[PDB]
Amino acid sequence: PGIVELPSLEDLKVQEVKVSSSVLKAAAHHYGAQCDKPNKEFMLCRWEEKDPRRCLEEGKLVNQCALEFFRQIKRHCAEPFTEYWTCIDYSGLQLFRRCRKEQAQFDKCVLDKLGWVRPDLGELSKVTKVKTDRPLPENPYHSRARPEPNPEVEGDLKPARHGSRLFFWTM
Amino acid sequence: MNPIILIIILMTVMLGTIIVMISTHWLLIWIGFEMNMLAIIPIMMKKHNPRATEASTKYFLTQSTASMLLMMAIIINLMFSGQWTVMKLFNPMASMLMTMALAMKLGMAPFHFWVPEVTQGIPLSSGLILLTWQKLAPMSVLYQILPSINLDLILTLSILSITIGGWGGLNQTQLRKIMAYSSIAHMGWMTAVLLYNPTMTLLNLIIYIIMTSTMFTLFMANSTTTTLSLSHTWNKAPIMTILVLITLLSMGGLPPLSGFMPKWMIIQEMTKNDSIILPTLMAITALLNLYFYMRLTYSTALTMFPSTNNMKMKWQFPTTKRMTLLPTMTVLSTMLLPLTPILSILE
Amino acid sequence: MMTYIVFILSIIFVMGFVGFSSKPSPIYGGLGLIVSGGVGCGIVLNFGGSFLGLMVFLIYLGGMMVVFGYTTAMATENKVVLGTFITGLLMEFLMVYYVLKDKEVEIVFKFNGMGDWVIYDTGDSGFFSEEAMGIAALYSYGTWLVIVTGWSLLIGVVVIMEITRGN
Amino acid sequence: PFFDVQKKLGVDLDHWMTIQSAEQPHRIPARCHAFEKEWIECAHGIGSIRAEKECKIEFEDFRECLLRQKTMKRLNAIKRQRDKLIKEGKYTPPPHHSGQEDLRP
Amino acid sequence: MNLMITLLTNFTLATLLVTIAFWLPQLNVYSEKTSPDPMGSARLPFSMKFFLVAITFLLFDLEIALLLPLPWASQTTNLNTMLTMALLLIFLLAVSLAYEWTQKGLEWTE
Amino acid sequence: VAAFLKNVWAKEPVLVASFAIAGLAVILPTLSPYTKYSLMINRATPYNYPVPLRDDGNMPDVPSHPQDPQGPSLEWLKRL
Amino acid sequence: MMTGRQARAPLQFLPDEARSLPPPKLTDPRLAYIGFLGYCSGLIDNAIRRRPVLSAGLHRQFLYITSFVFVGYYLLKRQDYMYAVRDHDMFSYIKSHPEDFPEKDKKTYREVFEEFHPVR
Amino acid sequence: MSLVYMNIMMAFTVSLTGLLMYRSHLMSSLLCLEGMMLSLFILATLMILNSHFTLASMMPIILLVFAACEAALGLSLLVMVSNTYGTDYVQNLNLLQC
Ligand SMILES: CCCCCCCCCCCCCCCCCC(=O)OC[C@H](COP(=O)([O-])OC[C@H](O)COP(=O)([O-])OC[C@H](COC(=O)CCCCCCCCCCCCCCCCC)OC(=O)CCCCCCCCCCCCCCCCC)OC(=O)CCCCCCCCCCCCCCCCC
Ligand SMILES: CCCCCCCCCCCCCCCCCC(=O)OC[C@H](COP(=O)(O)OCCN)OC(=O)CCCCCCCCCCCCCCCCC
Ligand SMILES: CCCCCCCCCCCCCCCCCC(=O)OC[C@H](COP(=O)(O)OCCN)OC(=O)CCCCCCCCCCCCCCCCC
Ligand SMILES: C=C(C)[C@H]1Cc2c(ccc3c2O[C@H]2COc4cc(OC)c(OC)cc4[C@@H]2C3=O)O1
Repeated sequence: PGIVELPSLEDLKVQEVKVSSSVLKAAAHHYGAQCDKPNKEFMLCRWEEKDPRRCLEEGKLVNQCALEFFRQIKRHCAEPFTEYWTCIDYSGLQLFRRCRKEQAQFDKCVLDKLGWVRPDLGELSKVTKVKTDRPLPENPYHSRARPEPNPEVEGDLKPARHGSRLFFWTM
Repeated sequence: MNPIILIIILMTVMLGTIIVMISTHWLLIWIGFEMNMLAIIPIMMKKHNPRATEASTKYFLTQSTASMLLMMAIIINLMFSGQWTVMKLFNPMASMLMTMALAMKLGMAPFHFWVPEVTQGIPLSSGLILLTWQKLAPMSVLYQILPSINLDLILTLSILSITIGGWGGLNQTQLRKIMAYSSIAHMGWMTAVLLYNPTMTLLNLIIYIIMTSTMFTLFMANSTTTTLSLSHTWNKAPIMTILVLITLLSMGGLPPLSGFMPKWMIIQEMTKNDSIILPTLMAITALLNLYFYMRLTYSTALTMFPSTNNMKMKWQFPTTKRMTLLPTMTVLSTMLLPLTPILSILE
Repeated sequence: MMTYIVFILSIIFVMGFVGFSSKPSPIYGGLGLIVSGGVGCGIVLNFGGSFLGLMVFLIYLGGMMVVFGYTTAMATENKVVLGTFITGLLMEFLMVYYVLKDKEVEIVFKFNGMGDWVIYDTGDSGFFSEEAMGIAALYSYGTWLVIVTGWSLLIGVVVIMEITRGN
Repeated sequence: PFFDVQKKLGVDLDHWMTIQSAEQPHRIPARCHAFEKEWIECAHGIGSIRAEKECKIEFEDFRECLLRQKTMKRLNAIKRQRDKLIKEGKYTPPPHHSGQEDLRP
Repeated sequence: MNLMITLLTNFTLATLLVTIAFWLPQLNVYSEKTSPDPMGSARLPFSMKFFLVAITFLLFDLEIALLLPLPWASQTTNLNTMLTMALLLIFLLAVSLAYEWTQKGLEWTE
Repeated sequence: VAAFLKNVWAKEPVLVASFAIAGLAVILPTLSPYTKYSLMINRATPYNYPVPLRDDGNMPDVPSHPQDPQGPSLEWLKRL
Repeated sequence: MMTGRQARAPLQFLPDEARSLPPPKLTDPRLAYIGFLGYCSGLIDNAIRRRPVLSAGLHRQFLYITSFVFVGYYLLKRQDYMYAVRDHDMFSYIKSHPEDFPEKDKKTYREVFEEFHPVR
Repeated sequence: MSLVYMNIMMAFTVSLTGLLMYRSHLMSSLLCLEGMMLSLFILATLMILNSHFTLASMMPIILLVFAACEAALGLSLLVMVSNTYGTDYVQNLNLLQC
């Protein structure tokens, strides 16, 4: 067949969000609140193109907007966030429910210094709409032309010409 | 056996055949065969004697081995196709294993070695069920996979079944073994025309079921399981000898009887496809089963026999046995050849 | 050597069947089938079928081979056996030598000789085992399957009580 | 015979477990969902005789997704040439294929 | 991986203790015994009822095997169908028990 | 209707409790008002990603953000 | 053979287009033979239970003849329908493929040379 | 293809040849039959888990349940033979040769 095209290693260099999973899980509700638009443009491009090579730049925007999400935490509320993700980080299942007062301190300092409202129960699971400028893929599966169907039956049904025509049976 | 439980078990036999007939998923095909086997095992053990336990154990082992080979065929189909539709198979190894497994369920040669034994060990009504109703489901699966059936395998199994069913019944005095070798020969006749025209396969299946049902119903009506007890029928009921006469002449394929209808059409559908030698030697072998039928009705049905004095007691009592559908089945098993183009309703 | 562990279990699985299909007795045949069920269960567990592996342990070994050993106890109180055993073992080890010296073999199908760690998937499934939710789908999507299986088991109870009576 | 009771009565007895492209619990795709979808949409309605010859490329792509014989054959060729150049000494593994580079994300 | 370590450790400790138990008093040279049971040498008669309770276990264990994915099946979105099929399966287990009851299959080990 | 019931409650109270609990388990989800909320909670549980829609221009009922007032809500679950 | 035809509307004994075909008359010789099979069935039914064959159960022989004619009428309708479908598919296939059925040129016997084989 | 599939099929064929031509205890034949079922379970499980085809995960349980019910049925036949001859030797099952 053909050669599969791959992007170069410079096309894959972006500054990584090099924080732990409890750090990501601690700020995840405010992350889904504040980093909505580039994340949803990326996941729309990712379910529509069905190809990650066509989804690099939007992904870079994700990694552009996540870092600016954490810098904006690090400039303002580094200590209550640190006290919060440490308590998230203790738990083996990483329970939100074991960590409600540290969550309250982090949410208080974030609403005071950044004005961010934490999403409620049922908001980040909504199907939202995304206004992009990229065109709709007319053939995301790269499917070739389908075979033409067999001709259907038409014409009025006539009797059998002289019956069964089986050796001597005249009907 | 409790008649309610008997009704439930017969409905489960019918339900398993229906699940094999209607289902689109191979697992449900396998489930229908499992249900059919599990339900038919008490019908064979109705009288509770050691011959029925031997017959049911042999039937269990053959149908269980066939069911495991069927599931292995389905599983190789899943390897090489990633799906489960009951349609053509996507590997010749699955094709061979499923043809072998259905040949074991039908009793075709070289897996014929249970059909004369099991039919001998079980009563006449359960042998009727075995030789008629238990043929419907594997012929349905063979009807749906015929784009994948290897021609050389199905013709080897078919002509081997026809030769072994021909040369196995020459030696037989037991009526149930005569019907069982006749079963093996007729399944060869059904499966040899399968890849050419499956409508004639269905025609042979229905005419065979009618003639076999007629023969077992006459056997239950006379309570005769051997040739010699069949010879003692004319002094009790003379019409029953006439009916076993005309129905055994029909099962071998005499014109102008109805059992000449399928196989003639089968020859008629094998010379279209430029096969001349194969239906020729196939009907040469059918002449041998017709020939021992003509010995088994000339020597031992027509010319009247020495009787016993206790038969003169049995003159004073009529048959109270429910001969269900017996005149209809006897007319249909003999006098249906002028309606030979009825076969188009099976298309 | 640890990368081929599924393969290694499969070899034991083959060996286990030649362990009991040689058939010294139904006692030791049952013992070989129980060891074979354990190692094939290890094969199943190493692909992520944890519920199906515990169905091998709970239902096949813990449910059914118990009844085989029970009936072997109550109802059933060399050269051919050992010869068939060593014959099948020589066949299987020559197959292992072929597929390890060639990394390709054809008995019936064409088979690769590398380990089956390559043929997996690189994704995740979130907060569920896909195999667990597919078995949970028996009650939501598998209605007709539940109907025919429950009717077969009810008929199975009725059929066992019929043929074990002898009357 | 295939008495199609399921289509005549309009009931879904066992069409759901039939293919991998059907509706799965929690929208789980199979690994060869796209290939099986392409082959099913190719072979639909044209009959099996025309499907065996006119949808060969989709079916080969789908069977090779299922079994990965070509992919394992190519990996065998690359790993075997790599083992030959390691035994001869004309090649050395890089630090990102020896495990000395502290992976990306 | 750690599971196989644990299983192997338990099998190793059991085999160690069983071998020490079978072979620490075999160091002793106690005495050689000739020693020349309720039944003497009669063959074990088959008990039909024991086989019937074993098969009844096997069939109800299969019905249990069908019942086993119910805590996961309670998480479905088709709860009416799921609840119906769950009640149907436990009812069919109860019907198999009722047929085992009324046909005197549960007698003398009731 | 009460003589046979008192008779079976005096002879077989195990089976009376069995058939009564079984009858309640059959008929009571058709009478409970909370059976709707079981369905509602099991469809409100987001196992998958809420895959976004391309804004065609006219989808007023679809939000543009999780915190927008339109869309499905779970206040019925936060209150209960 | 024709199993892809009656797979779009399965399990129809008589489809709707079968009503465009002429139904058999009640004096159809096929249907009269089926009624004679019913009369033979009534005679065999009186023969196997030792009744007077031509005399007993005239209502029963009447229901035998009636029931066989009743079943055979619809069987003959389906028969005629399936041969009509066979010819319809044949003719529409010949019309949709003119290249496969060429109008071969009709030569009269004045151009056709046949070898004479004398009987002597 | 996959290499573990060859071993599972070879196990199936070993137990299939163990079922077919030995003429031994009947229980040994039932053991070979359930070894065939075991290898079918393992092979169906590895395929369905390999392809991530979720709806067929309930398929091997079905393959277990029916066949184990089948196994129960076979044991009862054996017990009837064990109530007739005192042994499960299949050469006692030769009444129906004539
Ligand atoms: C305005 C509206 C109302 C108008 C009303 C007008 C009518 C008023 C009168 C009502 C009654 C109508 C009767 C039916 C129509 C005429 C049927 C007819 O003559 O067909 C000629 C038919 C062919 O002649 P054709 O010159 O081409 O057609 C003249 C007409 O246009 C015939 O029409 P076609 O050209 O369309 O013929 C169609 C085709 C013409 O046939 C063919 O193209 C050739 C295929 C025929 C079948 C060959 C099978 C050979 C192997 C089996 C042999 C079995 C053994 C022989 C019989 C043994 C005893 C059963 O038929 C078939 O293929 C069907 C099969 C044959 C059925 C014949 C009718 C039977 C009814 C009575 C049954 C009693 C037994 C009869 C003989 C059974 C054997 C056939 O003759 C035969 O096939 C030979 C058999 C004799 C004919 C049956 C005569 C019916 C009346 C019999 C009364 C005596 C009964 C004595 C007691 C029972 C016997 C022991
Ligand atoms: C494309 C395929 C689609 C499907 C097509 C239809 C296929 C039909 C296949 C028919 C198979 C019938 C098998 C036998 C009937 C089933 C039930 C049964 O066994 O009834 C017999 C019954 C047993 O009663 P019991 O008390 O046990 O008898 C012992 C004697 N003391 O009672 C007796 O023993 C009484 C004695 C007479 C019994 C005669 C039964 C005849 C049944 C067959 C009729 C003809 C076939 C139908 C028409 C053709 C269809 C192809
Ligand atoms: C519809 C609801 C759901 C029903 C299905 C689910 C049931 C769950 C429980 C499963 C039980 C399985 C086995 C049941 C067998 C029942 C038959 C039975 O046991 O009859 C025999 C018994 C007499 O006992 P015996 O035969 O001697 O046995 C030895 C003990 N002495 O005779 C009896 O014990 C008489 C039994 C009948 C009377 C019981 C009445 C109970 C009423 C409770 C309140 C109403 C509940 C609503 C449902 C109606 C139930 C009848
Ligand atoms: C014993 C069995 C199985 C058969 C063979 C047999 C009979 C009964 C009668 C006869 C018969 O052998 C035949 C041999 O050759 C012909 C050829 C004939 O015509 C070609 C012919 O016409 C009536 C008659 C005959 C013999 C004849 O009467 O039953």
